[PDB]
Amino acid sequence: GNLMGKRVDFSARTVISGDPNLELDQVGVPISIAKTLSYPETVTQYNIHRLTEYVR
Amino acid sequence: MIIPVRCFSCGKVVGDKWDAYLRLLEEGKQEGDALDELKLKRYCCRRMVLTHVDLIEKFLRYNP
Amino acid sequence: SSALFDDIFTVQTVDNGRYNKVSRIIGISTTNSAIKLTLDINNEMFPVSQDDSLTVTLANSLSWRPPKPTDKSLADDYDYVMFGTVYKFEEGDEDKIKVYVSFGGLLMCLEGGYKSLASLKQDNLYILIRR
Amino acid sequence: REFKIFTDVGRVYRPLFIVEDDESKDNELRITKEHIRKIVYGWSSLVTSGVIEYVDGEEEETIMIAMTPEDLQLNDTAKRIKPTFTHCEIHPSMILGVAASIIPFPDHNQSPRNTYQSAMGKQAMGVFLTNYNVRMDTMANILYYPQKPLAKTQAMEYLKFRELP
Amino acid sequence: VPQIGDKFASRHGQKGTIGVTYRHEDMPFSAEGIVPDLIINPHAIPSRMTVAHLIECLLSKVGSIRGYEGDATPFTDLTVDAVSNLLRDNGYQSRGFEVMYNGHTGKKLMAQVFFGPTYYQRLRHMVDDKIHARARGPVQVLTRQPVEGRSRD
Amino acid sequence: MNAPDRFELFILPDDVPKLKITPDSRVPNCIIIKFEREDHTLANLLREELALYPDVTFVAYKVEHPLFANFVMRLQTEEGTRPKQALERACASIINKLKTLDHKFNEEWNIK
Amino acid sequence: QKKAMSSRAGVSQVLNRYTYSSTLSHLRRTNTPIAKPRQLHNTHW
Amino acid sequence: SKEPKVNIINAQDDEVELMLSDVNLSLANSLRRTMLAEVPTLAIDLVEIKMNTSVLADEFISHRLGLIPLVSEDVEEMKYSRDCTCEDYCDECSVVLELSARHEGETTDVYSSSLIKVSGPGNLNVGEPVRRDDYDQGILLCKLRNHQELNIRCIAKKGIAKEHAKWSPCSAIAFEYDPHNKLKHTDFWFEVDAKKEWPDSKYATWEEPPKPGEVFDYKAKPNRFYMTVETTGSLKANQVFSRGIKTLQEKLANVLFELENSR
Amino acid sequence: LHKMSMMAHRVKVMPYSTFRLNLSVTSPYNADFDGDEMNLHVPQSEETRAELSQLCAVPLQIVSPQSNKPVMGIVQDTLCGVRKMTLRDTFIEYEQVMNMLFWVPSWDGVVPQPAILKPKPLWTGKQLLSIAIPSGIHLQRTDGGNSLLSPKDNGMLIVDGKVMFGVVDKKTVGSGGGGLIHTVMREKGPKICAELFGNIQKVVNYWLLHNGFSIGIGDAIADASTMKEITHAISSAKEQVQEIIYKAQHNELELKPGMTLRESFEGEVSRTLNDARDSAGRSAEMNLKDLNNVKQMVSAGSKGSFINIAQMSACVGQQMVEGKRIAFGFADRSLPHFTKDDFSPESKGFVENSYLRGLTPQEFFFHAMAGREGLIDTAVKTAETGYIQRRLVK
Ligand SMILES: [Zn+2]
Ligand SMILES: [Zn+2]
Repeated sequence: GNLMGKRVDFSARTVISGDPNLELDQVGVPISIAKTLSYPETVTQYNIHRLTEYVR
Repeated sequence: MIIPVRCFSCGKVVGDKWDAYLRLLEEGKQEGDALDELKLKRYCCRRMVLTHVDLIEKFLRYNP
Repeated sequence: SSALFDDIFTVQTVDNGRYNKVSRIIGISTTNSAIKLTLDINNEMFPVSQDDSLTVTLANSLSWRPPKPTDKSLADDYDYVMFGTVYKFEEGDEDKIKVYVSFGGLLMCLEGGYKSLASLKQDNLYILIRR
Repeated sequence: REFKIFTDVGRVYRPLFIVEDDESKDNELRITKEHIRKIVYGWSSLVTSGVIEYVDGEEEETIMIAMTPEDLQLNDTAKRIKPTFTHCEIHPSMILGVAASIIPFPDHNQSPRNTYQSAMGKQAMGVFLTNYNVRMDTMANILYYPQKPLAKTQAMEYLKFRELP
Repeated sequence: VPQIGDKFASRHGQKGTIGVTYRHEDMPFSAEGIVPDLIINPHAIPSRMTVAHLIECLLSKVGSIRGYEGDATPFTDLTVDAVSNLLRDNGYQSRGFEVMYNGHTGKKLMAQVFFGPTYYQRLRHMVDDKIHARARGPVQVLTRQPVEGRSRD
Repeated sequence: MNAPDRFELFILPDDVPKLKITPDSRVPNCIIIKFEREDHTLANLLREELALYPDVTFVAYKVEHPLFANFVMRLQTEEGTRPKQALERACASIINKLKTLDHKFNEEWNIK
Repeated sequence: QKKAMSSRAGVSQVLNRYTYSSTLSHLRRTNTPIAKPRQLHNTHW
Repeated sequence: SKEPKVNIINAQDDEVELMLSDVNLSLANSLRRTMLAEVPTLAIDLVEIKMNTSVLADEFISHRLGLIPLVSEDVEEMKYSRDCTCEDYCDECSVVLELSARHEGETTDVYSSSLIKVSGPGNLNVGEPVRRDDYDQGILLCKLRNHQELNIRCIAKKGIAKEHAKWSPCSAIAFEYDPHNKLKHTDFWFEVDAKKEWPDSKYATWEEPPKPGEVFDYKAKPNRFYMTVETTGSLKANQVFSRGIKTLQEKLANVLFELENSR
Repeated sequence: LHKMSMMAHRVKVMPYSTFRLNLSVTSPYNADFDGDEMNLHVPQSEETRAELSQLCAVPLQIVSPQSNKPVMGIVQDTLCGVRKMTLRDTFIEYEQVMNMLFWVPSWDGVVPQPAILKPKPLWTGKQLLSIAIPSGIHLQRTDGGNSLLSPKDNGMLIVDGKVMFGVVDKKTVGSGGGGLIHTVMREKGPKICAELFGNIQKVVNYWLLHNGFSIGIGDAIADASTMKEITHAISSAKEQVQEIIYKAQHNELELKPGMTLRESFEGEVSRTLNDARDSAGRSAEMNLKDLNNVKQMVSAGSKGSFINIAQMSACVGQQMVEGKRIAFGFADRSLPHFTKDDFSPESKGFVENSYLRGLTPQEFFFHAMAGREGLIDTAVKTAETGYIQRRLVK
C-alpha cells in the first residue's frame, strides 16, 4: 500500500471530455491546473529572455 | 419554484401567462386551447408552464 | 495531339444497384463486336435509359483554374466530362487487351484489343460523351 | 398431504384478488363495480369483505395466479403478441419499488439498463423536502427550477412526484 | 451552474457529461423556429438498446403539442403506431423527425433528426468537486508520504 | 470557475490586432488571414460573396478551435489582383445590397 | 459496545437526502449477509 | 424591383413574417444569428439587494430580473459604464431602479410594475420596464406571506446576447426554403411514400410543386427565404432588423476601418 | 492493465475545468465520458522528459506488441460518417470542397482536378479523403466477391495514397492486421501517422457537421408485411417445439450420445429457439434498405451487430442462466401463474416480443434474471481477472 505503490506529489486528476480538434498526442489541460504544477528548469542565456517575461 | 422568465428552449417570455392560465383552468376548463389562445404555439416554449411545479406555494406557508 | 478513341455504343442495360442517385450502365460497340464498355454514372445529373446511342471519346489534353476559360479553348463540345486515372492492363487470351479506369471514385472498364499502341500506361485519362 | 400454518413475525406478503365460482348459471370475480364506486370504509374493510387476500411466498407454491383480470377469463399486426383461475394480479406494475417505478416503459429497454437508472436516480438533483430552508445539514442540493415529467406512470400519483420532481 | 464537465442522465441509463456548450446561433434548428437544448449522440443507442427513451421522447413530444398529460405506465394499450397517428393529426411528422439547418451555414442537413422533448435529471458529481492537483503539499504523519483525499489537499 | 469572462469573445485585449495577414509560400499570390474575435456570422459571409466575383481563384475559411472565437481565412486570386480590394468591393456590395435592402424595406414598409 | 465488535455493520446508515425518491428507496431497503445468493430467484417476484 | 428584393408577409406588433428574395443563403443565415446574438439590448447586470425575506435566495432573484425585457428605443446612443470616464457608473452611462416590497396583509404579490426609475434617462425613451400587459404590470416576480420584507435596487446596462442570453430580443426565429425538396439538399427518410409520410409545411402553399417531366435543374442556387422574427417587446421588430443590418454594418465598418489601419 | 494505459502527451493549455483528450485514444485505456475520471502525473527531470518522448510517446504506442497490430482506430461519429462520406452517392461542391482542404493542416497546397467538369463541377468523398493520405501509400485488399469493378462498392484499393474504389470502415481503418494505420506507421513513420489522425478527423467531422446525421425509433421498424412474415415463423417454430415436446412426452426421441435424455431434451429446444430468432432478425435485416441509420451504424462497424437489431425489432430471444433455461425455483413450475410441468417457451424464458413492442411481465422478469447473471461476474471477473493478472505479472 505504501511501498510497492505510494501516493505521490506533482499529480492531478479531473473529469475527461474528448476534443475532435486536438492532435492525437495532445491533451487539453484546464488553466487552474497549469497554474499549480511546476517544473524545475535551469536558467540559461538562451531562454533567459523568455523566462524574464514569465517571471514578472 | 415559481415560473421561469423566458423559455429555456427558444427564449420567448412566459412570466405573465401564469395567472391567465390558472384561471382559464378553474373556470373555462381548457388546456390545449387555453395555451393556443395564450399564443403558445410550438412545444418549445409550451412545455415550460405545463411542466412547471409551483413549489413556492408550500414554501410560503413557512414562517420566515 | 490526336484522338485515342471514337465509338457509339448501345445501352445493354442500366443498373441502380442500391443507389438512389447513381446508375451503372454497360454497352457494346457499334463498330467491333469485341469492344465493350462498363461505366458508373450520375443518373441524377445525366439521365439515361436502356437502348441509347452515346458517343464516347478519350485522350489527355484540352492548381486547378476555376471557370473563366469561356474566352479560351473549350474542347467541351459535349455533355459529360470526368477526370480520373487508369490502373491495370489485362490481356484476355489472344492479343485482346482490357484496361480498368477509375475516376476518383467512379469506376469504368474498357475491353477489346486494338489499342496495343494507343491506350498508354500513364495516370492521365479524360472521359468524354455526347448526345 | 400436509397443512402448513404460519403466524410468524417477519413474513413478506402481497395482496391478490379472489375469484370463487359462485355462478349456478355457468362458470367469475367476486368484486363488482359497486365495491369500486364505494371507494368508515378503509382498506381494512376491503379485506374484511373477502375481496383481497395476503398471499406469502410459501402459500404461493400451491395456487394459480392470473395476470390480466380481463383477457384471462383478429388482432392488429403492430401491438405486442399476447399468449380454472384462482387469483388475479392487482396490477403487474406494482412489483416495482421506488427506483424502477419512475422509469417510463422499462419493458422496452434492455433490463440491465433499467437496473442502472435504478441506482443513478438515487444520485440526481431536485428538491428533497420543503422544510429544507430550515435545515442545518451538511451537503444538500436544490435544483433552481424543477419540472414534473411530460410522461408518467399512474403509480407516480402515489409517489407525490408531481409535487417533488 | 452546469459546466462543461458536469454529469447528467435520463431515466434510461443514458448517463453523460457535457463536452462543450453552444448558443442559439451555432445550434441546429427547425423551420418552425424551435431549437434544441440538448444534443446527444445516436451511438449511445445501438448497444445500450434502451429504446423506451426514444419512446418517452415521442410520447412527450405529443403531450407537449397536445397539452394533455402523457401516460407512460407499463403494459397498457398504447403502441408506437398509435402515437404516430396522433402526432400526424397535429401537423408534424408521424415519427417525430424534423428538418434542420446547420447553425453555422444555414444550409439544410442532408439528413433528418429525432428532435423531441425528453426528461433529464441533473445528477450530482459536478467537476469542481473532483478537480484536484497537488505538488508537494501536506504530508502524512506515520508514513510522511502525502495525504489521502482532495479535501485535505 | 475555469471559464473565461464572457466579454473576451469580442473585445480585443491590450495591443492585439483584429486582422493578421500572412503571405503564402506554397503557391504564388496567396495569403492566410487570421481573424481575431469573430465567427461564422462574419466569416461564411465573406467566403460566399467571393465565389460571386469570378476573379477569385480560391476562398476558404476555418475555425482553429471552438473554445476561441477566431478563424483563419485563406484566399488566392488571379495574377496581379489584390484580394483586399475584391474583399472591399464585395463587402461594399454587401452594404449596397443592404443599403438597397434597407431602402427597399422602408418603402415596402410605408405601405402599411 | 465494549471490546465486542463481533457484531454486524451496515445496519442503520445515514439516510439519503439527495432526492426524494432517493430517501424513499433507502427506508424501503433490505440487506442480506453473505455466487448463488446474489442470484435473482423466482420467489422474489 | 431589381437585384435584392424584400417581400414582407403578415406582420403584427410581436412578429413579422416575411420573404427575403434574390439573396444568397449564406447572407440570410449570417443575418439570422446577428439578430439572435449580436443586437444591442439593455438588461440588469448589477443588483444591490438591501432587504430580502423572500423564500428565494439573493442570486436566485438576481437571475430572474436579468431576463426581464426593458425599453431599448434610444439604446444606440449610450456607452458602457466601463468605457464611460466615470469611476464605476452614472446616469450618463447607467440606469438605476428601486424596489421595496413589505408583506403586511397577513399572500402579497410582487409584480414588475412596482419599479421606479430614479436615475437620469439623459432625456430619451429607454430603460423602461416594457409593459404590453393589458392592465399595466407584466411578469409577476413573486409572492410573500405575513411579515416578510424585500428591498432591492437594480442597475441596468447595455450588452448583447453574446455576453448573456438575458439580452437577445429574438427568442425563436423561423427559417425554411424550397419546402418541396427540389434542390435536393436533403434526402427524406420514409417507409413507403415520402410525400404522404412527410408533412407538408405551411410554407408549401407559396410555391409550385416539382413536376416530374422536368429534368433536374442543377445550375440553380438557394434563392428566396421564408422567415419570421418573433419579438419580446423592447425594440420594434423593424428596428430589431435595421439595427442588426446596422450593427453588422458597424462591424463591416471597422472591417473597412481596421483595413485602412493595416495599409 | 496495458502498456498503453500510460502515455506521454503534449500539453495544450485551454480553459474550463477538464482534461481534453483525443477521441481515437479512447479504447486503449478503454474509457468513456459517463463520469470517468483520469489521473495525471507530472515529470521532473531534464532526462525524464527525453525518456517520456523516446519511450512513452503516443506515436510509438500506435502498434501494440501483444497482437502485432494497432490499438487505436477511428471511433463513433468519425467512423460512422466516413462511410457515408465515402459512398458513390456522396458529392461535394467547390464551396465546401474549399473549406475542407483548408481544414487539412497537412494540405500540399494543390487542388486536385475535379472528378466532374461537364455542367457543374463536383467532387466525391473518396477523392478529398485521399488528400490526407501521404504519397507512396500503396494499399491492396480483395475481400469475398471482390474483383476489379466492385458492384456493391466493396473491397478497397489505394495506390500512391489516393482512394481508387470501395468504402472505408472498421475493416479498413480498424485495429486490424492489414489496417491502413499499421501500414502508415511502418511505411512513413510514427510522426506522420500520428498526424494522419488529426487530418482524417477534422475532415470527416466537418463533412458530417454539414451533412448531418441521427437515429430514431423509425430506424427500428420492420415492413408492414414483414411483421407478419415473422409471426408465422414463431408460430410454426412454436409448433415445431410442441411437436418435439409431444414427440418427447412419448419417448419418441433419442439421447444425443454423451447426454442424458433430459439434457438431450434441452439440446433441441435451445437449437430451435436460437435458430428461430436467428432468422427472425435476418428477415428484417434484408428488409432494412441501405439507408436505414441503425443498419448504417452496423455496416460502418461503429456499434452493435445483427443480434442487437434482432432483439429490438423482432424477437429478443430465449433467456438463460448457467447454460440452462430458467429453473424451477417454485416446485415443478417457473412461476405460480403457470400450470405445473409446463415445459413450453413462455415458461422456460423465451421472450417472443421485440423491444419495439414492449415485453410481457413474465418475459420482462426472466430477461432481468439473465442480465442479472451478467452484472454478477461483471463485478467479479472485473478484479478477479485482475487477481489472476497480478499473479502473472508478479
Ligand atoms: Zn419555447
Ligand atoms: Zn460608468
